[PDB]
Amino acid sequence: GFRKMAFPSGKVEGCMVQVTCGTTTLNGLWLDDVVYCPRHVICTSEDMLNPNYEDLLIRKSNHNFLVQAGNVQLRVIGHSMQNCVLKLKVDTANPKTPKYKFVRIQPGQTFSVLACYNGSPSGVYQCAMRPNFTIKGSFLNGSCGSVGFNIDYDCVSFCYMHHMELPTGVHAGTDLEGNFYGPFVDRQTAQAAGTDTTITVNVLAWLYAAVINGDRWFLNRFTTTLNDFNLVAMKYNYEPLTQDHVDILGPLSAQTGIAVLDMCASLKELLQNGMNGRTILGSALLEDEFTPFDVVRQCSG
Amino acid sequence: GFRKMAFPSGKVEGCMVQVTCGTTTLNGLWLDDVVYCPRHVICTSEDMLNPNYEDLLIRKSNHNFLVQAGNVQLRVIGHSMQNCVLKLKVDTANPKTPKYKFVRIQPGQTFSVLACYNGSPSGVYQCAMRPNFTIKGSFLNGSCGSVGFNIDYDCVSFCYMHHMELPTGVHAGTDLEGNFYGPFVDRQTAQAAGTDTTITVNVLAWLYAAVINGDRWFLNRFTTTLNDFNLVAMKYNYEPLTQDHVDILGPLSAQTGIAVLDMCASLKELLQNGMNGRTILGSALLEDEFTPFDVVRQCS
Ligand SMILES: *[C@@H](O)[C@H](C[C@@H]1CCNC1=O)NC(=O)[C@H](CC(C)C)NC(=O)OCC(C)(C)Oc1cccc(F)c1
Repeated sequence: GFRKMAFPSGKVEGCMVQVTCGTTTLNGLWLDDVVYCPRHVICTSEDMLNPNYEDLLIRKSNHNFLVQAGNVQLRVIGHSMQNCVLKLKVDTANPKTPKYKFVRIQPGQTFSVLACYNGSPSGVYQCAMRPNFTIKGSFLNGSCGSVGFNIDYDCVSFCYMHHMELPTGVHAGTDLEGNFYGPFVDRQTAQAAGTDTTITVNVLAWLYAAVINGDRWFLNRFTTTLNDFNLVAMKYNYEPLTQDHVDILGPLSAQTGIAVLDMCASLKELLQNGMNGRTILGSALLEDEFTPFDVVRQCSG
Repeated sequence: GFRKMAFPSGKVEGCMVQVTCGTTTLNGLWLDDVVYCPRHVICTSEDMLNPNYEDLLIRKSNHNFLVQAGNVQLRVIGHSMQNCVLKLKVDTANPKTPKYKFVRIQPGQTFSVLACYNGSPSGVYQCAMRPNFTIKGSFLNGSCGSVGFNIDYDCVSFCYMHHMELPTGVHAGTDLEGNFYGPFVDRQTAQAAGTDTTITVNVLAWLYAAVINGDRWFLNRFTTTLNDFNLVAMKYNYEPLTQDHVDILGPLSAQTGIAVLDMCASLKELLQNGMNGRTILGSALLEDEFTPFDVVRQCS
């Protein structure tokens, strides 16, 4: 009884618009009198090979941007490039603008993606920022400008805008100031994300979710120290566990009466021994896209 | 590159309200001037062992029902029971009422769940109605009255409202007329869902999703017959495959140039041989909560 869960998307649906420029169309994020979208909307197909964005944007004028909010065209009255995102000022402020902010997330953190096409939402799902600054998403052509987000209190925290796919099938994009996550560039060339690693603190969170849900075959008598556990995790390309990670997991430990280091001994066993064909929360693998926060939010409402 | 994906939840968020009767509080669904919620909101803790709902409801009047859409208190002017759901007529039509219908989904079909607590949405995810009429959700106390739904065009089809958990951890509830999916009753007694079965057509659809996403290690040079494949499906508690299933899968067979019966052969072998430790779309198991429809809509 523990699912991958996304935040309600309603506050965000009313921010999505359609942005066209030439024959390239993608999604924009309409907040106040500004629409944010990926700058590569100004590229033809030839340009994407090795674009000079400054030069390409000079040749553009306000009226080359067809922005549609539903059955309504909005008039573009300005434009700037901020790193890899375009900001088209518009003559209408979005009445559906929520309380919001822009954040740059840390690797290991999760967020919800509102996948859109032609400015219309099709679906929402939960993602993690991988340690190598990619996300394993579900993105097709036209999905660029779709945004990732958290909701905390009344406040929408925008943290991602989608730009590209990499040869491994994973995805890359920017924060809402246009700075990529990771070493990527918005040009059409094969690019390497580097070795991904497993988010150890999230796997321990998911094991606590498993215990909280009456699924505890993997517990043992033993224990370990942070040092000895990291000796093992390195071998399997797990992020090393800090003490801050132990204190993050404190509340989950409190709810289960299982000390973090005791749980680490259980994970050490699972990595060295494998699942043996058993399952954990209906999964035949170890799951690393739940933060401790996500587990608390779900397991206590 | 293929994820479980829920519909956008905005049209439904604006329908969720808080229903209180006594000390019991759960969620209701506000459409036009009617709030729908589970009838066990009128139960105390004692009553839940074996309630006489007709008798329990007599003792209630309109003013025993507190309804709040956010901070807005709605005044209840009428109450009726329809099967296992209460309808509270209220003095205000919901300005955010979407285009909606009520439908009763078939097993093997999927829908999105807007999990709510105290009339406020906390999250959304995708579910399937299992063959044994249960769903594998994430519901805690206070989650009753949360609804499951599909969106086609601008039209919200409401198909589920949540009522209870079974001892196995799976979940049971009603359509929006209050008729349970499955043999269940809204009383706090042990209740059996019976042997679950695997939604064969959905597994085939997911294997097609896999091939569309560059993952074909499981394909083979063998083939098989409908009748031959089903002999093996019985063994493993799989719904049998009809030719309707074959035709529903027609669009996916096209897109990949793999014939359904060839895929049935690859599936037969996975059932017989196992996954040999490998994976398909990042799962070490066979997934059966994607309809052919879901796979199409995602991959195109
Ligand atoms: C909605 O508010 C809750 C949700 C329930 C609580 C835990 N997880 C859930 O999904 N529903 C209930 O409290 C019902 C109300 C009755 C009038 C049906 N009770 C309930 O779900 O009890 C669950 C347990 C304790 C397992 O008992 C039952 C109840 C019904 C059938 C069973 F097989 C077992």
